[PDB]
Amino acid sequence: ETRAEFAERSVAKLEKTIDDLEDKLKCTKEEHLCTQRMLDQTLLDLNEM
Amino acid sequence: HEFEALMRMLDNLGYRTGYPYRYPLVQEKTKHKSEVEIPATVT
Amino acid sequence: ENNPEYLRERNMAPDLRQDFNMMEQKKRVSMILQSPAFCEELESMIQEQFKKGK
Amino acid sequence: DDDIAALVVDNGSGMCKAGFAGDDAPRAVFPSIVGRPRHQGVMVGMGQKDSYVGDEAQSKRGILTLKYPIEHGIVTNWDDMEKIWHHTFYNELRVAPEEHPVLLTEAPLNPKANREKMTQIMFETFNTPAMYVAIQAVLSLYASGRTTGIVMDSGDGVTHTVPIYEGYALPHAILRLDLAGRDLTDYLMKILTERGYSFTTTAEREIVRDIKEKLCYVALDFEQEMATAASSSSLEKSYELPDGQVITIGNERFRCPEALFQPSFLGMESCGIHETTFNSIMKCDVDIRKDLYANTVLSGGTTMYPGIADRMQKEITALAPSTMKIKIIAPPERKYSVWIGGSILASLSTFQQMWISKQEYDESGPSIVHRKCF
Amino acid sequence: DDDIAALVVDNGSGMCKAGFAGDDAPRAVFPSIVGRPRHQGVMVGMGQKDSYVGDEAQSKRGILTLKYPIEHGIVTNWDDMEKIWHHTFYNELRVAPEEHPVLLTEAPLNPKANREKMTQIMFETFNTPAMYVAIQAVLSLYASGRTTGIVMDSGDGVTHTVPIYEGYALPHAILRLDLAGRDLTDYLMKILTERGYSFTTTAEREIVRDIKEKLCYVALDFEQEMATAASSSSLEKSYELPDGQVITIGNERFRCPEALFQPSFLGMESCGIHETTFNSIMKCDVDIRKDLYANTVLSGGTTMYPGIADRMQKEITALAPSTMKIKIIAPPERKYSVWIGGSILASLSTFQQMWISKQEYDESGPSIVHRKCF
Ligand SMILES: Nc1ncnc2c1ncn2[C@@H]1O[C@H](COP(=O)(O)OP(=O)(O)O)[C@@H](O)[C@H]1O
Ligand SMILES: Nc1ncnc2c1ncn2[C@@H]1O[C@H](COP(=O)(O)OP(=O)(O)O)[C@@H](O)[C@H]1O
Repeated sequence: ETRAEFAERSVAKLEKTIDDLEDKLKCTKEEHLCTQRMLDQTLLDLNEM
Repeated sequence: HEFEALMRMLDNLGYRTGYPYRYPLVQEKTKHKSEVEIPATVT
Repeated sequence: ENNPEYLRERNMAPDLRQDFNMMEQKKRVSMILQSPAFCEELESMIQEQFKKGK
Repeated sequence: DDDIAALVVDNGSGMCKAGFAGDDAPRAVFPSIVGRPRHQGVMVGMGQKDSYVGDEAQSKRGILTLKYPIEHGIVTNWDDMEKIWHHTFYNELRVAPEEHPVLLTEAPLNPKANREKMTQIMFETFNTPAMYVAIQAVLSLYASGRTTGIVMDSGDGVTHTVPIYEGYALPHAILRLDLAGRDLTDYLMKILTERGYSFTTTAEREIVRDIKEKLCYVALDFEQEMATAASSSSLEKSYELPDGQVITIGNERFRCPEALFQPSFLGMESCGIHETTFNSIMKCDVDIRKDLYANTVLSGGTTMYPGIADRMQKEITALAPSTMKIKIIAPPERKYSVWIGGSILASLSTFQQMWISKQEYDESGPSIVHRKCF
Repeated sequence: DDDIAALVVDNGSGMCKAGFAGDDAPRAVFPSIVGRPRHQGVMVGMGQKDSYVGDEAQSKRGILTLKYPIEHGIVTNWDDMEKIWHHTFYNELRVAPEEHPVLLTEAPLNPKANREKMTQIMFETFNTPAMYVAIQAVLSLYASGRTTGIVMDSGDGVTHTVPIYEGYALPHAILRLDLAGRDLTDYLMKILTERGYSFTTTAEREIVRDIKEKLCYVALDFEQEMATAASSSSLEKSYELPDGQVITIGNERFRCPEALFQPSFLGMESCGIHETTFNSIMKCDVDIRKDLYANTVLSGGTTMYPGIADRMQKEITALAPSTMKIKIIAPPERKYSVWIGGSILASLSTFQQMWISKQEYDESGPSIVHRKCF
């Protein structure tokens, strides 16, 4: 029973940390998506600038 | 410009259109958050 | 060792006992009541839902 | 309020739970069965009742014909429900019903006469001061800490999915499906007869239900798992019967819950649970779709199979639109959550206006519950 | 004779029947019994054998322990099964099994491995070129002349009702009950003890089975017939034993078959055959029930009690809705009808594609029968 109690507390803390890291992943994807679309738009414009 | 609107409208109806949108549709103002939430996802 | 508190305990199925222990450790009802914002928010929800009712 | 706590009584189709409001744990959880003797009793002085109710009935399974008062979420024996309520109030809790308020839970879509009959029974005989009726699926979201999201519930009676939007149950988008735990137990018998093990009486149905509870899991991929089970015997496990015999379940462990996802195994023409949830979200307006995909809560007795969470996430990802926020929020105590939500709802100070007084019922008959409780 | 004709073999728990393909009548019908001597044998130089098989076993009943190799439709002693099949092929039909294909019939719901065993000892030992396995009750519908209807088959070992739509059976609606003629014989032997007559050995069980076949009938109304027997003594018949004694069974004539409709006499939980086929109909779709009521076909040895059709029709009409019409179909040769269906199935030119080749079995092992036979 005591071993199960440790494992429960560890589960709770670790899965909260998983949610934080996944939110950071989502932010990083939308940074990719903005930079990649605007680079593709620059390629489509074909402007010497 | 037009083709994205057509894809978005088909997505609203329900066709699983794989066309990637260059800009987001809605602002999605942050909803009202409580601390006593069970942390989401199944990991 | 004759009181009914002993009696139901050995008449417990084991898994129900262990679920009681786990949700005893978990204490969901206490957290929901102790949190101020969500408590008064759901108070407002039920209050003006009742107000819409009659 | 302070002197007396409202009684929280959850009437599930398979199990019945009861406790005091404001408490973390229900005081008594017991099966909702009533058994009658089937053999002649010849011992004069040992004492035999006319019928056994609850855990006492399930202790003597061999000499009883077990009957369920609730069938497919619909009550089919009202005096039997009077017996189960009498057993709940007097034996399990040892408290009088006339001195405390009671709280009752119900299916989201039930006939009007059922609500009227529950109110009439609870006021006329038990003479309770105050009662209230709540939707079963709503209280799970209150226990979740949420006010907006989709709630999937699956008990022994019926499986239904509802959307909730700041405490509002949309009546049009509530979807029902007849894939309960009892049908899975019957299919477990139907697939167990292949190996050579025969169960036919209502006593062995509890054994088959215990086998289903203890030794089952949900396959992430069915086609790969059947080949894996055919290739090797590492998936086989042994169960030890009450009479001492040992059975080997083997292949069927991931074949019992698969009827939830593909109802064609049971002969039903309906769609799977994932398609039911997808169509339930599809029926709502566009504005709340984003916070329904981003917020899903699983509840009910059937939803504690190991591996159901990842399979549910994958199957709802396969139907969702692209780059969509998908997450499943399953609490570990997901089939005690309705009682927790009921106690939470009864604990509030602004909830005390919901109570129906005895004078109100006496003035307006049993039909006042629908006007007072919308 | 010019061309090889298949052998149709119907093998139930009670008797074994064998004949040629396309024939009107089976060539051999004999009880499925293997007897072994029990008494000391001192007569040197005359005919003694270590085991007797077939009708010769029932001829010398007084010096044997009769032993049925098939129990409740499941083969439990395979050596006696091989002896029965050897006596069928060589002593009765007198044709070698290697020249001709064989067709076997089997119960709908059964242990899986039985089919494998029926494969392994048929290709390996008898060296048949091909075989096939078919469900017993489908052949009754084929022999009756109908492609759509529900059929009850209650043999000596097991009772089962299957509904078939457009000649193509429904697996989910198959209902199987372990109540047949042998349990009726045991019940008759138990209730004949109350009058004073005692029957305890195997030959006495055969005599009691003969008594049941000679003098039994099903009452149209149980209460009225019981009161009629309470009034007068016109319901008494005298049967003469092989010893020379005369017994008067009287009241027990309609009590032995009544266990078919009220299985609470034996203590079994399951209820009678009429509500069993009613539940089998109700498990099907609503649209097809109209054809299922009008095409009910009875088959099997147990369904030859006088007055079974009227009682069955009355009970199933009491259960059915009033707007629906009920038609029972009772062939005068129902006892052999399954075999007749087999003779239909071995004559079709498309059925030549159905045969499991010996080369295919050698390639795929004994598990070819699940994928080849439906
Ligand atoms: N630990 C468990 N593992 C697997 N299945 C379970 C478990 N506990 C309960 N169940 C299933 O849940 C069903 C009980 O559901 P329940 O929560 O009583 O429904 P309701 O919501 O009507 O109360 C049982 O039939 C059982 O098969
Ligand atoms: N004319 C009859 N009247 C009453 N019972 C019969 C009659 N003929 C056969 N039976 C019962 O049916 C049994 C034979 O069933 P049968 O159809 O031969 O089984 P199967 O063919 O499936 O092996 C016998 O044991 C007997 O008890």
